[PDB]
Amino acid sequence: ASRLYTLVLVLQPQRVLLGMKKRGFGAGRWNGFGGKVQEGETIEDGARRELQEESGLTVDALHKVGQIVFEFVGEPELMDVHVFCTDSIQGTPVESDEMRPCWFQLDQIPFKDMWPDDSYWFPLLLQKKKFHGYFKFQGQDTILDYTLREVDTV
Ligand SMILES: CSc1nc2ncnc(N)c2[nH]1
Repeated sequence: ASRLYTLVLVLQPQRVLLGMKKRGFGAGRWNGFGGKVQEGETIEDGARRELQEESGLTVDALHKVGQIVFEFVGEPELMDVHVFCTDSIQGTPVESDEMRPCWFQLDQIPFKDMWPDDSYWFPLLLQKKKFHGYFKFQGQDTILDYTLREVDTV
């Protein structure tokens, strides 16, 4: 009972693109781009598709940087999230129905208005380390348990 999702971070040398989620799950937080993988597409295709849909951007290349499993108390399906990052964007980001994009300098990442797991694994992403994580949440605000480690192969 796991379900595949994607998370894409646009990471340039001095800044990162995040999206203010307007509707639904994680609304009011600055999020990476992504969502559910569909039937008939690879995990990487799903990542490119969601990034395009949410921000208008396409990219030259995506790099797999991590995998995180989320469990929510009361929810039968685990979320199995494949995390990608990219520097090679094509186009300029624009607002979608779902998300309002905005750049943040790496020393002004708005951690207090992000999912609380981001405080744990973002540093690993910023150091170009590959990682495996697990987070158990109670609702959207409380982490009950977690594990996190560096890997060679994502
Ligand atoms: C579902 S738990 C979760 N953590 C996240 N961090 C950053 N961006 C997201 N969309 C995230 N979702």
